Amino acid sequence: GVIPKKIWETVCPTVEPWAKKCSGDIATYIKRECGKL
Amino acid sequence: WSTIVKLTICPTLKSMAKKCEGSIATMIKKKCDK
Repeated sequence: GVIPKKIWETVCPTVEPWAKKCSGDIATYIKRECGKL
Repeated sequence: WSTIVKLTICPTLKSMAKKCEGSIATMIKKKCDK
């Protein structure tokens, strides 16, 4: 269910464009995962 | 995109897509699956 640190690092670039061009709780979450690394 | 990584992140990405800007939701789904 949960996503680990390793995966968050991997996804970083792919998720990036969508993340900033988005909002809500989930957008904020993913942002935190990649950023805080 | 991946076998493992795809399935892992994608569910989260869909939740994000619900309230994204412009029409980013489309892009999310395109890469991902359900």
